[PDB]
Amino acid sequence: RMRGHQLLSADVDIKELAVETKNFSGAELEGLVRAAQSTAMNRHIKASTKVEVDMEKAESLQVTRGDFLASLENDIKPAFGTNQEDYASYIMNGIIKWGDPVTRVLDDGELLVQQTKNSDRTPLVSVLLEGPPHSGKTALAAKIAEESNFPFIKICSPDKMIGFSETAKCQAMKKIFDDAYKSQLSCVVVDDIERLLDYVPIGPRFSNLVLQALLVLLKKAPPQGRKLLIIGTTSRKDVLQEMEMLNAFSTTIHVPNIATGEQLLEALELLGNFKDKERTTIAQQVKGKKVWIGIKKLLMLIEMSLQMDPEYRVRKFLALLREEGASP
Amino acid sequence: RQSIINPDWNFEKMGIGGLDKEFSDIFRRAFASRVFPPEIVEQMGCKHVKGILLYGPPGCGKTLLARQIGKMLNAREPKVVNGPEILNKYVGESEANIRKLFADAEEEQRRLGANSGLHIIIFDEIDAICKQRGGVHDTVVNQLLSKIDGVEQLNNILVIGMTNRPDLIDEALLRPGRLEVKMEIGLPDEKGRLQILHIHTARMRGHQLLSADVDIKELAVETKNFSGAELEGLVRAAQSTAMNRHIKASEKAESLQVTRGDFLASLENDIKPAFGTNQEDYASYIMNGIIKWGDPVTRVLDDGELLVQQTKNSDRTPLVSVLLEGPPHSGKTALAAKIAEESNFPFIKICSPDKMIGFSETAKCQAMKKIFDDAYKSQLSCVVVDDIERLLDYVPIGPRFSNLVLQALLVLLKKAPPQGRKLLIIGTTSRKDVLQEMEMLNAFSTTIHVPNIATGEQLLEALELLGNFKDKERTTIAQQVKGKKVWIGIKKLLMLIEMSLQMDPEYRVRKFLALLREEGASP
Amino acid sequence: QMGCKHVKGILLYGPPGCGKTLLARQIGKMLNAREPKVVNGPEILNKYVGESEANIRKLFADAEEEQRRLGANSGLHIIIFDEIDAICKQRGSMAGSTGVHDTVVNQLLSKIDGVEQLNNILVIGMTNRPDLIDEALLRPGRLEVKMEIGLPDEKGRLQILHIHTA
Amino acid sequence: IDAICKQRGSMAGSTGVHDTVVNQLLSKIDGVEQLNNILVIGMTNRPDLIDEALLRPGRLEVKMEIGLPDEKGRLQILHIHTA
Amino acid sequence: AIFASGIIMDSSISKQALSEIETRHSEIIKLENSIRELHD
Ligand SMILES: Nc1ncnc2c1ncn2[C@@H]1O[C@H](COP(=O)(O)OP(=O)(O)OP(=O)(O)O)[C@@H](O)[C@H]1O
Ligand SMILES: Nc1ncnc2c1ncn2[C@@H]1O[C@H](COP(=O)(O)OP(=O)(O)OP(=O)(O)O)[C@@H](O)[C@H]1O
Ligand SMILES: Nc1ncnc2c1ncn2[C@@H]1O[C@H](COP(=O)(O)OP(=O)(O)OP(=O)(O)O)[C@@H](O)[C@H]1O
Ligand SMILES: Nc1ncnc2c1ncn2[C@@H]1O[C@H](COP(=O)(O)OP(=O)(O)O)[C@@H](O)[C@H]1O
Repeated sequence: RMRGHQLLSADVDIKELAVETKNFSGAELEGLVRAAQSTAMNRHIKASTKVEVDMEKAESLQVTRGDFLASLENDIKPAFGTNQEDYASYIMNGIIKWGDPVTRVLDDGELLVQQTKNSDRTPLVSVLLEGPPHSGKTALAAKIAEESNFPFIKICSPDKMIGFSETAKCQAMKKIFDDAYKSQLSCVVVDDIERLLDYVPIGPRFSNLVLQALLVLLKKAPPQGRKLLIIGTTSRKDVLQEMEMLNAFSTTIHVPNIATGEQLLEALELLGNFKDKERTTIAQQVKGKKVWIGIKKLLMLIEMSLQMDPEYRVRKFLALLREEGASP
Repeated sequence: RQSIINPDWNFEKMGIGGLDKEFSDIFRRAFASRVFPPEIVEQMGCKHVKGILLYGPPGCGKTLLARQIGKMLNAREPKVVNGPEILNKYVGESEANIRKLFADAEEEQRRLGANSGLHIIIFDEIDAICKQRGGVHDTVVNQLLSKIDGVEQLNNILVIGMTNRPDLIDEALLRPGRLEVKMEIGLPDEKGRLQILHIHTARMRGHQLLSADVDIKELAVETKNFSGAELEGLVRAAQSTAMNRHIKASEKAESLQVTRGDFLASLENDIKPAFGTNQEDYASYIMNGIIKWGDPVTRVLDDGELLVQQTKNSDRTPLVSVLLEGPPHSGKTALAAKIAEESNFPFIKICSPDKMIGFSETAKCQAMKKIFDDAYKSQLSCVVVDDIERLLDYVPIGPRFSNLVLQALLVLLKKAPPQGRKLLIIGTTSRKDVLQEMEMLNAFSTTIHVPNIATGEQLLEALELLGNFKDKERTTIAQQVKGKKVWIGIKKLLMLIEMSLQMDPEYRVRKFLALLREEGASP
Repeated sequence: QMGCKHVKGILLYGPPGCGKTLLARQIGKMLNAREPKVVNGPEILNKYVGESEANIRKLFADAEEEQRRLGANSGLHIIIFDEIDAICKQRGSMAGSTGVHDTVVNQLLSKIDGVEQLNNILVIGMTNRPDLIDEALLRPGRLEVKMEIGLPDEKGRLQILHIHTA
Repeated sequence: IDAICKQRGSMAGSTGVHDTVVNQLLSKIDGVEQLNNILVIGMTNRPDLIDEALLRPGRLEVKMEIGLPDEKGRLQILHIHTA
Repeated sequence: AIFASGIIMDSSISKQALSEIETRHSEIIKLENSIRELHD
């Protein structure tokens, strides 16, 4: 109807918008179109004094793809799709290549993602990521999920379940996993498993109902004709193995820490904080030793050391690194 | 046809400031298609928006905006639903009341069609009726959903909703074709404060009642994290103070004027912001000042501001933490309070276990969550936690404690605030080892140590600063204390001094020495 | 000429039986106000649905009708509550964990300051536990003045004996 | 017949009408006057909700339970439905 | 779901609105006859 009266520009491609919008319900397309039309119309109205309509440019009113892009980015937010705010809040400081393990982990993730798309005998595969604390294992999972390119991607973390009872957590997990069954492809990421059970070394204590609900939900195949991928993160592996929970998982991936002077120097150079003169001394000090520190801890130490005086940063940074040490 | 917007309406008269972007977006999305020439709109064949939702903290200008929007349009007088006034007891009354609201709109639409006038419906405290589904609240939501968008179509209605808890609102009522334009009204930054003061001090200036020594810029800069309602309260209190002073001083009119002194007094005594700094807490927790009895106090004070400046200036670390620990009766809470006060932040709060006497776990968790949520709606904050072991209810027997509170505290110590904001959490404790066993020391970014008095010289310096004993008595103690070391806290020392001071004028020293010897322990 | 609105309510918190109702009656009798409407907190509550709200709303009809009839030339009205804290408590935030008396608080908040403005009313509250009151009911728009009445000192006892023995 | 007949003294609404209705039905079906030309047939889906005093011999004796057909039942239903 | 339906008891028929209404009109017949005779 809009194109009937030559109201649509000649630089708007419908197929591009159709491909861009993934898993958009019917009403959201109408909402997007209405928002774009309203934004286009608003360009000829000024609201600061007695309302006056510029009736001279009304003959050159046209809708440009820029309006559609702006309305999509700002106004319309889907519900069964994906949003870029989660990846902007979980990949805050980005990802950098400080060695070989990152590439290997990314390759393994990509290989796992290809199987759950071109396979008919295993329509449900799960993997577990584990490592020492402060090793940055959630960012890698988020990056893998983003690079999967599946239509429906969701992240289930305990950050939204503060104060909830075990029953509430179980009924949130059930709701999420049920909503995940209404698509031809889906990825679900479980974050900090050892904090979804309320584990505490003393006793030890934990929630049995949540553990059972999680053990029963890892072996339920979706409706015929659909696929699913489950990723999970955890920093205490032995504890999970003790409760006989590693059987449900199909494989495992190990994320190591920095363990050489060259890797630390490369990471420092990539970050771009210290000058070359200081780099000379820091290399001369580190090369003849070994280190054991995570990336997050290194960033925090660098930030804390940067607050000193111009001619005291290096000494305090070295003192902090030695105090923390390695403790293999 | 007469235009929808009154010919005599103008923004300057609306009397609203600090909400330019929100009003511009509302006008662009809602009323944009109701002002263009109808002949053009007819070709596009597009339906108008049917709802608007506004949410935010108490006292920021929601109802005012709805009233102005209602009185802006040339439509007929709007309806009003003051809270949940549609409930009733007989089986089949709430639905009838709900249906009775849309009768006139449907009748007018049937009678006229595409030339009907506009209707307005204003809902107040919507979250008290429209709650998520799943026989007291599930047969009004269905009626409302069916009426808003049913088998028959309507194009001459507009629903405005208001609430303080947007999360509890149903989900099926917030989709396109329904109340979809959602806006948030938040504490105003500086320009908003200046605009609000100018709006609220306009009539008085026209009649030359404002003194010449009052500058609105200083008032705007001084008041931080106030909300419009608070600024209005401040002005009214100043005016009332001036009027009361004039009347009580002594026909005597024509000389009344508002001066800077009245504004200062009203701000200092009358107005207490909800998201601002309160000096009563600092007065209550620091009851004997701070005395520099040795290096450790200076070291701690020179370490605290470094962390404060790190959290204030950096950009890759929007969250910082620290833990103060030491032997009992060492004065940790006072040092933490002083460090917080010296930060000069615009939002400081202290959470202590003495306001939760007899509270269950599911109340302490709620209190902590509410405090953190409040701290999350300001561009800077500082939350202090003291007596962690009392929050956890730890007892050596067992051991026994609350797991839910521990998990909530652990989760709340790593969740960063929204993008662009910063936070700083300080915590104290007197039992480090137990915290380490529970695997809690791995979440704090740094730790600090406050030492006890370990040398006679420090004790003599503290006694001098206190100013209790004279030179002869001072030397009397020095002769016996300088020959060895001591181990006593500041609070215990004050208690011992107070206990000793109640003896006879000549026997104070002997009892003080006896008490010190009895209390003395192995370092 | 200044154009300043009047205060809309006050709150008095203190030990029971120290002279709070008497002061409330005298303050009304001093401003040439009409008969004050006294209401007891715990008596408002009811078990049927939609009965507490009706009782809360029944106390404002006269003010609204007088304001409508006489416009801005109406007199003054006063409403006094008793154990107000027993009908106003902090509202829950988590979904599915709300209280049983939130509708009453919502209705009171809507009536005290809603879309339509009333300028011929005044509210006095008296309580003993001022720390259990909601937060939205203490902002400068409502109940913006709080006072404490304590146990009397020697001068107070002497004056009380004088008054009661004169 | 289960909508209007139920165990008396159980409703928590306006039971003042249901008890009277059930009592009137009981009195009329078999009371002081003897009838010999009346036949009552009743269907339902909740056998255990009907009032016990109404199922005593003399008022409602014949009770039948209809279940799922067996193999010969299916081989007969299909034949009936395709003549 | 605390609520309850209600039952009604009509009164639009009063057995005491038939005595006075009938007795009242029974006395105007003589007056009408007398006035008719007077007019004739
Ligand atoms: N190559 C990298 N690998 C991992 N993290 C990286 C890398 N480059 C940058 N980062 C940053 O490291 C930060 C570490 O945060 P994250 O929550 O993933 O840590 P974690 O050690 O897995 O968690 P936890 O503290 O709960 O044990 C991420 O925010 C990411 O921004
Ligand atoms: N930007 C502003 N300009 C002028 N006045 C303002 C502004 N914001 C708030 N106010 C003041 O707000 C008061 C009305 O408050 P309002 O009705 O918006 O409260 P609210 O947010 O609905 O409160 P609550 O939800 O707690 O009931 C008026 O006195 C008005 O002066
Ligand atoms: N320089 C100082 N440092 C610490 N406290 C001081 C100092 N000078 C005086 N004080 C007094 O020390 C008192 C110690 O009180 P506080 O509650 O902080 O003690 P604490 O030892 O941290 O607590 P707890 O008894 O719970 O272990 C404070 O009331 C303050 O009056
Ligand atoms: N300041 C006072 N002056 C005179 N009488 C007082 C005073 N304070 C209390 N009383 C007396 O105390 C009694 C109870 O007062 P009342 O206000 O009814 O108490 P409550 O606050 O419990 O309602 C009355 O007889 C009143 O005269």
